[PDB]
Amino acid sequence: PHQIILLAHGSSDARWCETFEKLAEPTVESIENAAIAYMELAEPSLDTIVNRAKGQGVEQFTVVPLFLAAGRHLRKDVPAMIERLEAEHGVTIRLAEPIGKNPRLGLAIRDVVKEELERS
Amino acid sequence: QPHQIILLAHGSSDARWCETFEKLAEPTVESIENAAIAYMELAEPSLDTIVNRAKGQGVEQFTVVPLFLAAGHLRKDVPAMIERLEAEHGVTIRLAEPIGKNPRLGLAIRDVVKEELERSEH
Repeated sequence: PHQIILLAHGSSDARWCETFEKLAEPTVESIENAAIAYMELAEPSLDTIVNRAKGQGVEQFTVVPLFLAAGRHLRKDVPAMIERLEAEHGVTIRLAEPIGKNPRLGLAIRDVVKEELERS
Repeated sequence: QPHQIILLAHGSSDARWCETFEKLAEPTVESIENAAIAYMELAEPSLDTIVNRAKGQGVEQFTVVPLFLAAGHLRKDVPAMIERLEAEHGVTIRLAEPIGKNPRLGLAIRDVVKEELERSEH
């Protein structure tokens, strides 16, 4: 049917990857077959997730970027990567906006701030 | 009593980048007293400008909340900036964990992913 993929900047720093794995955990636990993938440096790549899903019958995807913001390079490169994946694997991928554009993140930040004030 | 929150982002000359962070900060800065966004570099206001301003208004106690999903490098640079600002301005600045360490962010992300799934699967 359809699969949702959380796309993070990868890293060779194990601490970075562990932080993102925990960030993705509530989604991965809650939503059927949701997965995190990394643009570079860490496994799994988007290709890896897409190849595995396709083997299981999935040709429709939604990519949710786990980015607070996207600069000029990300704005060009992520959609180019999506087109490349679509063409290579013969699948359809909707690129959602980065999570940093969603008002829920601003609200979460306020909640975190309130927690930090209670500590301070 | 009174405690200044500084939401700390990387800056950029990229307008869209800075706009996104300003919007991320906006519910906090409009909803609670003595809260401001500052940028580590390349954009204003800098951390020094925010500290200088809160200090010029009598604020002596600060907490920096990094607007980062995960820390880099930035593990070294920010503590050294905080030590310098504390000495230069005679203030106390706590460095909080980056927002990405907070379980609240993982839940928010799930909530966004549910909205996107509905959008794609309806």
